[PDB]
Amino acid sequence: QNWATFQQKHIINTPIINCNTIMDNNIYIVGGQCKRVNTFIISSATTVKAICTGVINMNVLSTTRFQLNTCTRTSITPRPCPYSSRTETNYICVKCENQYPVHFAGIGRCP
Repeated sequence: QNWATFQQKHIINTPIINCNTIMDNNIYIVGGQCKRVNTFIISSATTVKAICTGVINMNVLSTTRFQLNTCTRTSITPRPCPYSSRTETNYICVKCENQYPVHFAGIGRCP
């Protein structure tokens, strides 16, 4: 991956109720129709860069709360995929390469 394209990876800081117009790009689609969970994170990419600071390859997890903005593919009002936006505490597991979060490990619970 890269720091610029990853800038979108964790920092899709869009305070609007339109998760499609913000993710309108070939970098946000799977092999079917739309993604089941377009989880975005609302926070400065550098604060996330501090929690992933350790070595040139590791696994860390934001235990405090990096406030996430998740648009989950639910149902009703298909356009064609309906999304329910909900913001809350972000306890997630990030991965660090080159010391910057180059990959997302997934949810908070990590090994």
